[PDB]
Amino acid sequence: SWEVGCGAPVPLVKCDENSPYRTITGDCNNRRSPALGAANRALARWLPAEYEDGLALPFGWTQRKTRNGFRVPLAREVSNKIVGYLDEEGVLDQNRSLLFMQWGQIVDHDLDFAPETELGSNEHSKTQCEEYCIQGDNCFPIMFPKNDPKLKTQGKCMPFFRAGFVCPTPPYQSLAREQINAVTSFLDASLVYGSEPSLASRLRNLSSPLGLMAVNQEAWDHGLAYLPFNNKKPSPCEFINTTARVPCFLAGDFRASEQILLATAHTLLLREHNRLARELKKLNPHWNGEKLYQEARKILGAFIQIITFRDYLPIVLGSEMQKWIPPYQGYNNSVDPRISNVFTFAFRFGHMEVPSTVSRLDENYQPWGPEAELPLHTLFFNTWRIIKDGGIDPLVRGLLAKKSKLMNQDKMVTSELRNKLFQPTHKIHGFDLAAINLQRCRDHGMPGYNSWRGFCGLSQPKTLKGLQTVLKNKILAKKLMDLYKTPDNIDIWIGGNAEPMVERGRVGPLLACLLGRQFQQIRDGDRFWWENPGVFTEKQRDSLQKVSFSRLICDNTHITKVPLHAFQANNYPHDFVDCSTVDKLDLSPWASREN
Ligand code: HEM
Ligand SMILES: *[C@@H]1O[C@H](CO)[C@@H](O[C@@H]2O[C@H](CO)[C@@H](O)[C@H](O)[C@H]2NC(C)=O)[C@H](O)[C@H]1NC(C)=O
Ligand SMILES: *[C@@H]1O[C@H](CO)[C@@H](O[C@@H]2O[C@H](CO)[C@@H](O)[C@H](O)[C@H]2NC(C)=O)[C@H](O)[C@H]1NC(C)=O
Ligand SMILES: *[C@@H]1O[C@H](CO)[C@@H](O)[C@H](O)[C@H]1NC(C)=O
Ligand SMILES: *[C@@H]1O[C@H](CO)[C@@H](O)[C@H](O)[C@H]1NC(C)=O
Ligand SMILES: O=C1O[C@H]([C@@H](O)CO)C(O)=C1O
Ligand SMILES: [Ca+2]
Repeated sequence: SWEVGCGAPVPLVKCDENSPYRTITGDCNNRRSPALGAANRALARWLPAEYEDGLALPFGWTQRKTRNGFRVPLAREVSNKIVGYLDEEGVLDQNRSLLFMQWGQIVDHDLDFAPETELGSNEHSKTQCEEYCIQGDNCFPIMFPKNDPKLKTQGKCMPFFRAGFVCPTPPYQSLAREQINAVTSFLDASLVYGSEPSLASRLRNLSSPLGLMAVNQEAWDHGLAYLPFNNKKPSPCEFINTTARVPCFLAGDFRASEQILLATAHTLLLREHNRLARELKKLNPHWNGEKLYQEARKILGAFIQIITFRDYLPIVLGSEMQKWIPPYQGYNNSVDPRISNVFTFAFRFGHMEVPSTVSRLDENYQPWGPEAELPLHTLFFNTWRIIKDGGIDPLVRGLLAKKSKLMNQDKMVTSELRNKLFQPTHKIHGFDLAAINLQRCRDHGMPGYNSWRGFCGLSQPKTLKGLQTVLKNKILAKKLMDLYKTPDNIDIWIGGNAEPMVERGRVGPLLACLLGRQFQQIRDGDRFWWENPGVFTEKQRDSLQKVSFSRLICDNTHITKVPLHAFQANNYPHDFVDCSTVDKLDLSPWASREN
């Protein structure tokens, strides 16, 4: 009965019908429907949005009004009373290297992004949010509770601006607000090449038709490449250190410089792209720039896919892996390949895997220099510590030698992220990723915790006793009940993350289900999934199956020693073997002697 289209974001979709490369927009993956999985469209709704007023406004927006008869606790309150902790000893994951946490972020940014909106940009109605803290249109501030310490030092609130939505940038009285996903839904490496043709292009090297991605000009890393600097000012990276004056990096995904280890991962990837273009050229001089750039991009996307589905999802979904991602039966166009709104919140389980420090290690994996270990918070949008303090080898060593933080019901998000988050357009290292996650759950009109348990076919606790049984925690349940008066009111981000982990996984039932389904739809609905018969040849596919995060490092850093399995906890020198011994990526199946 209802509509096919509404939406400001429908630019020309002219599909090149038998092309052998995905678009940069994600468009034309699906021929039955061109737009699916494309960048710049509304996130899919697995369940109808749930807003205070059924359309656009978030729960907690109007003070008088309730949710299921009760007030929604302030985001920062929930964060203070449930999310935080002070003791970092004993929080590290004994089976998960720090790369486990990082990859999850790399994959997350390849799949989905719902950036804040600006209509009062360049105008202090935006900093009117931080300063005066008045709720208004897209300014929806995170107000501090009564005993909050930050009240004494940071004002009445933490500024927060609502996510972009379809069809307009301001008014909404006719249909339920759907937020926008600005990147492509396919595990396609869009964080390396962009999701927009405009950016996709600015990143490439058009000077030499070698198929190289444009590298940094002002600095080099022991010869190896750095991403170009986003010559945008003012720059947040410059801001954390106006003496160092080192801008943020320019990448396919606008978030790359958020934290130093993410920027580190982007670098290995850009590096891998140029290493691929080179060996391909040596192997095919007849091949042109577009051909080199496209076949490399195709290879890198295949690499992100294999590592994710073969090395990363099994140990996140443990026992549930099979229940949700069974054998790849082949490409199926009838599958919705879009990212659901809830997944962007569910994937955040990663915020509880981030540890409070980052280490730089030397060739002997030992604290590198006097300040070897730094507090995570000093590294937000910190590019100077890479350029003027060691390169990425020390950080890559740390990612492998160190561990991820383990999710812990009593110790959920480190204060580096809960009290010390640095946000752009703000000057302070005083934000809260958890309070933010919760204000955003609401901003996106997310339905409560039980609707999602119901959705996944799980029990819906209606009492305190019911929750303790589900969370297998008496104390967490009491606090949650004391705050959300009903399990029905619990925000999905915190409810999903409070559940005990499934065996040989790292997220609980509700999350294994929500995550599991998305990644299945991600694989099954991609015409260009690397093992969809016809996108690569077996000689090619059989060469792909060899890839290891290990190899990526050996080929892109100066580091001799790497573990077999990069995601499990590994200790040097015992679990560390020789780069010379790890299987390499044999690109011969890509040699085309047809001139
Ligand atoms: C030090 C590590 C990390 C930092 C500093 C960080 C910071 C942030 C910030 C500031 C946001 C936006 C919050 C909002 O306003 O909605 C965000 C969003 C998000 N983060 Fe993280 N993050 C980190 C690691 C991770 C990891 C390890 C994962 C997953 C395994 C993850 C998954 C997500 C997702 C899904 C979003 C929402 C993306 C969207 O807009 O669709 N993050 N992160
Ligand atoms: C495109 O790649 C070429 C190298 O393949 C780069 O061109 C060079 O700039 C260096 C400065 O270090 C000079 O030695 C030469 O002028 C160029 N070298 C070669 C081999 O041509 C160029 O940096 C790349 N373009 C961009 C935008 O990054
Ligand atoms: C901002 O960055 C500058 C430069 O990156 C940092 O300065 C260096 O740190 C100490 C100074 O005592 C020296 O050991 C280094 O050799 C300096 N590097 C250079 C290139 O001069 C400084 O630490 C940063 N400042 C702040 C406030 O974050
Ligand atoms: C760590 O996890 C891996 C797979 O993720 C598993 O095979 C292994 O048993 C675990 N190691 C230990 C020591 O428990
Ligand atoms: C293709 O996808 C749709 C929805 O996931 C489903 O109806 C169908 O069973 C799938 N195809 C096969 C062959 O299983
Ligand atoms: O991963 C994140 O970091 C950025 C941001 O803090 C820098 O643009 C953001 O919004 C994300 O989704
Ligand atoms: Ca993508």
